[PDB]
Amino acid sequence: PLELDDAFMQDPHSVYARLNAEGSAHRVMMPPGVPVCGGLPVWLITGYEEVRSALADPRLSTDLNRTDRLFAQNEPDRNKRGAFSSALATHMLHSDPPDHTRLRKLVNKAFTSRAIEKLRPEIEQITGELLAALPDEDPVDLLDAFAFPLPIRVICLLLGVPLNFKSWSKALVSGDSPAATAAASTAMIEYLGDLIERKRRTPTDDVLAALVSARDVDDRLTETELVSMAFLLFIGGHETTVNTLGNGTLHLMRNLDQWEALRQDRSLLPGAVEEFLRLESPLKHATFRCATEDLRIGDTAIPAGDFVLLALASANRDPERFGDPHTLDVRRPTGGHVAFGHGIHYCLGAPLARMEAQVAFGVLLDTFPAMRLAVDPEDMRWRTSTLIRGLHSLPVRLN
Ligand code: HEM
Ligand SMILES: CC1=CC[C@H]2O[C@]1(C)O[C@H]([C@H](C)/C=C(C)/C=C/C(O)=C1/C(=O)C=NC1=O)[C@H]2C
Repeated sequence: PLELDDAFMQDPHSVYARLNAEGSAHRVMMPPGVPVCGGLPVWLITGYEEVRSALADPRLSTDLNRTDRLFAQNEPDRNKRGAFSSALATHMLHSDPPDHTRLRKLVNKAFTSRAIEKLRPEIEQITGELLAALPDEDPVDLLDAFAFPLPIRVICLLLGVPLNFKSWSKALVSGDSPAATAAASTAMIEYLGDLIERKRRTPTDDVLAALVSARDVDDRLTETELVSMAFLLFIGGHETTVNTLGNGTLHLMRNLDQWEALRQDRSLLPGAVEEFLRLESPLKHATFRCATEDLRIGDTAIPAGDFVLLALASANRDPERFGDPHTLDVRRPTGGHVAFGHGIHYCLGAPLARMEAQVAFGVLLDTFPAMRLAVDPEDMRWRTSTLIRGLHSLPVRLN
């Protein structure tokens, strides 16, 4: 079992190309000090065809009950597993089809492509304020000033929350210590419980309140599932979109001609966003899946009960599927990326994220069109996360 080091967190693509050149399935381990999944042997899947097939393979399950066996090797206590604690992870993504359907139906109509379009005025409003609210300095740290607040402000609008989230999701996704993520985990179930009582005591009109009604009036939901669904909607949408803005901006700042070509022609913005998603996927990996029977990935047999990690970044930079996979081309044919997954678990917030990215980048080209990176591209570091691909900071100069 190959042990993955920090150098993998910094250039995972180089490791994937190495591994994919030899095969499609490789037994790996995350460093021992990764807070929850550290030291746990899994199969890393490299390769578009193999990753895209594996995502929708009926023999690979995301069930929390099945993945319990993986996490129990580190922490037997089901509620001490971070964002994989049962009080927070018992949602649609960690369920199989009979219950996945029910859970997704509670909220699918509110994340529809048509539904999300109605929010364009509010999102544009928030984007304009956020970039007007920050200082005028040589380094701005666009990640913390702009990239983090935008999705959480939008998500809070959809789930009824007025104006701590940034630090919490950072501890969950990229925690310094197991204690740091365990601390954030406890604080989240505490906060989510308080928020649910706030909805019961004073009913309102939003997704969260509608979810509370579905639990009490209609019994469509369980109490654990209700809390976990709130967590999934809250955290699930936040870390993803911030790194899209961050990862896309970095790559744009490294290829200024493509950045200006966007400023010149805005019709390329939708396709450019998908190219950011392909090149630097906010999630390098999908959730852990369990093999419910023996199956063969590539040329290697995966025994029943083993656990599998799908490298979405590896699939999105596979030369058999994408030409010049490591080069940013905003004019590249669009479609085919697996940044949102594939199969029944295809991201429900995909329409919302796409609109968020389009508005934020479009304003960023209108305002501060001459902004540039404040450091050398190579001194930028990436955070330590099993699934997330995001930067520690993104200093820029605007003028
Ligand atoms: C750049 C933005 C985003 C990316 C790259 C992304 C990525 C993904 C991926 C790859 C999956 C499937 C994981 C797997 O199959 O193992 C997924 C599922 C999911 N995502 Fe996202 N996501 C993004 C934004 C959002 C947002 C904004 C929300 C909500 C506000 C959201 C909520 C969800 C939910 C609920 C699921 C589970 C769907 C299901 O189980 O049917 N995501 N996401
Ligand atoms: C794969 C996922 C797809 C959809 C949602 O749900 C998963 C689990 O993720 C996402 C959030 C951002 C949460 C993450 C990445 C939680 C990470 C986590 O629990 C970690 C550790 O404990 C140590 N490294 C980690 O990355 C979120 C979009």
